[PDB]
Amino acid sequence: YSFKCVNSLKEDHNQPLFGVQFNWHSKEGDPLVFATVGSNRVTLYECHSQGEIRLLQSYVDADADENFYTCAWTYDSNTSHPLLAVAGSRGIIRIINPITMQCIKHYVGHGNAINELKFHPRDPNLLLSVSKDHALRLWNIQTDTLVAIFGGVEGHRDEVLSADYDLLGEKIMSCGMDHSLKLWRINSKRMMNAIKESYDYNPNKTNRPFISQKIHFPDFSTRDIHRNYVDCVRWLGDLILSKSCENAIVCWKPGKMEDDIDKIKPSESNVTILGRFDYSQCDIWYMRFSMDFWQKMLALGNQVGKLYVWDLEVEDPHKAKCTTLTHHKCGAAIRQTSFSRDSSILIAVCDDASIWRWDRLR
Amino acid sequence: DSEDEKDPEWLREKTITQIEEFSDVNEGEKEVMKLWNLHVMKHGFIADNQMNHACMLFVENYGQKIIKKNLCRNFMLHLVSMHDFNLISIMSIDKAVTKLR
Amino acid sequence: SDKIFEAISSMFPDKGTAEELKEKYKELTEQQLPGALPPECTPNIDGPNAKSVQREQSLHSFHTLFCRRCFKYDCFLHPFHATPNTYKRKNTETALDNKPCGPQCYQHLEGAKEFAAALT
Amino acid sequence: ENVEWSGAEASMFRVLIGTYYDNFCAIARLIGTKTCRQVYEFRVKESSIIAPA
Repeated sequence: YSFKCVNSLKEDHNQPLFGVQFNWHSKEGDPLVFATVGSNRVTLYECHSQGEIRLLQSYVDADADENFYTCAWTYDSNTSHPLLAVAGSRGIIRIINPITMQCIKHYVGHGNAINELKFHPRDPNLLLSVSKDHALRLWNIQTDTLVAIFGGVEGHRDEVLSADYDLLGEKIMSCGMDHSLKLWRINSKRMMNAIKESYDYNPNKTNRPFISQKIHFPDFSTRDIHRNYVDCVRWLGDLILSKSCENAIVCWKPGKMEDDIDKIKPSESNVTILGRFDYSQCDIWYMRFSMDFWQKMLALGNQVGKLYVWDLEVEDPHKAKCTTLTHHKCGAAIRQTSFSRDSSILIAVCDDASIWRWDRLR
Repeated sequence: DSEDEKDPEWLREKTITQIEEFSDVNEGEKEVMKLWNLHVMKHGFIADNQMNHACMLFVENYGQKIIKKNLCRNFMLHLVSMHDFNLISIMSIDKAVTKLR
Repeated sequence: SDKIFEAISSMFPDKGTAEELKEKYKELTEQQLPGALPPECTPNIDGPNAKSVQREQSLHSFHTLFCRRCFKYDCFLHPFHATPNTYKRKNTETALDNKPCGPQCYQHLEGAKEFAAALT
Repeated sequence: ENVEWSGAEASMFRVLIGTYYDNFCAIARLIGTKTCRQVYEFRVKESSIIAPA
């Protein structure tokens, strides 16, 4: 439980970055690779020993002005090539193949900026895209068809911000500016019929446009947790985690401690809070936390450049942990944290187009 | 294909749900109200001279169900109410239960 | 009760009212419930629990729910504040013919066949 | 005859009287529990104790 600054870098365009994503699809032993997106550029690096990090590749968009926002690593079932997709303010989604160093797929169906991208833990052709259009879409990146559109008569009213798959990949949570957090399901018969259909469609075959699925109702929701924005949520086994600009992270479960997660009636009107976590100076929004693939530690960026670290272990959240690893160079802000498949290294992005690196000493 | 018609899915859902909010009702009533209002939506009846044909077609579709629901007796109570609102003649109320079997 | 309700309403926008305060006061003072049918339980006809009741309560819900114009229950574009089916109608618009209603005919039995005109 | 007149069927008669006021042959035809004479009979039992129209 000790990371040390073994390297720190800085870009040249000096425009703030947002994204950090190790490729968690490393065949055991392969080098550590990770990427980061900035104003209108992407960056490819590789972790080396002795705090060495090596520039690998970088692309850029010129034909317009955009501030890229998110990324996600996946692969191709067909030939196992690594796959990275990104999206920015323009609201378009691109798909790049580093093996050929080209973009092979682009998607345009939103109406505003995008805010996050994630994949189904099991299926690799299912991309979830969260936007400001109040609508959370979901694509089959392989047959080039939309599937669902969550939002409508009972959706979010203002600029959905963040979402998160359950650990197994059948349940989602969503959070946006309207203090509102709503539950969606995927396991429903209708849903999976739809998905299977999606995996089968030839445009040349029919004169019909594929028929998506519109969903106008959350499985459950409330706004009683915070009295401010909510901009990042994390499934916890069957528990919940969320942050606000109120300088505290909270864990809770819906209903009562006795209430199972999978028996919850849609008209449920109660929630159970368990504990709180604390920190200092997160007085702005759009700042995220991450966790190890082994769900044992917690990382979080900070406004003034600090850090705050806990353990996801039996440490009682009343007095679970407190670990602040700090350096004296930048205190502008830190947007996002990221671990490898193991807990070896931890990266974070400062607000000034500067990178950091922290090598763990257990 | 003109991607537009009178019945939007989300509406059918919303109305049933809203009905279920009510506490002071028996299932032998809510089921009826829903089974009817949905068919109302399905065709868009406006003119009063239609209401006779309306209840006719209604059971003409939902015959098997109300039987399978064993709910015809409250159907008749509804027929009562509707005649009370001056849209049925007695010359058809019975006629419904007749065509029913 | 009153001042405590006001303080709770002030400290909480979720409650924000003494109406819910008196509702919980009544729920805690009595702590009992007649049933899903109203405090005057009106079980259904098509069900087992039957109870002969006058016509009014039998049609009460139906009257207190209908929206005549759109011909629907709970008009989504009509407020329900209105007058019930309590109105006037032609009391004599029938055939009014006496006949053998069958073996157990109401007519064909001079007791009832004459009490009908007597009850007229 | 003192016959099975279910509270369901009996409230049912209570409603059906507000509909014809003079026809046992139809009311009982709907209320399959009673008998048309028994309807006349129950009227002589109950509707004899009814309020004026």
